[PDB]
Formats: sequence, structure tokens, C-alpha cells
Amino acid sequence: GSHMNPISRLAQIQQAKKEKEPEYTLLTERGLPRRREFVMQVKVGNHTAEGTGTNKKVAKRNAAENMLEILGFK
RNA sequence: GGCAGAAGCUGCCUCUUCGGAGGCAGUUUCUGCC
Repeated sequence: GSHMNPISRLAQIQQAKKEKEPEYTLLTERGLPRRREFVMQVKVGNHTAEGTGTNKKVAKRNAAENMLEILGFK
């Protein structure tokens, strides 16, 4: 089961399996004449997730909902 | 003695091609390493 959000729990699992921490990247290759958005990509060992936001502390939190379903914590 | 990771609730700033973008804190909780 769980006792935390998909974000704090994900960060906490990496420390319990004698690993370190996740790794995160900014994409934002977008450039449409009437649409823009933040776009984030994270990696946890052999798999990745994506999310969007309005700053570097708000895109990271939206991808978290997928970060368990990508490596086997669904 | 020193180092590392994340968020619940609440609050703030700057830019805007008028699509929207860029950025933070306060308060409270959990975890790892030498």
C-alpha cells in the first residue's frame, strides 16, 4: 500500500532499495504560433515519465502520478 | 559534526507575442548517507 502522495513516496522508495535518487530533464522543444507549455522528462533506472507545469517546482509534481506505473509500483 | 531527496496546507514576484510563459518562499510532514 501507501501513506504519501505519488511524489514523496517515489523519492522515498529509491532510498529504501539502496539506490540514490531519480533524474529529471527539461524538454520544451515546442514553438507553435498560438500554444506554449512546460514539458518535463524523468528517469528512475530503465524507464521514464512525463508531466507539464508553469515553473521548475510544478512540472515535477504532475509527472509523479506516472512515475510509479513505469517501473512496477502501480 | 557534516552531506543528500520529496511533498500536503497557505502566501509572493517578474515577463506576455494576449497563446501564455519564467521563478520563489512560508508553515507542516516523511526518508537516506559518512
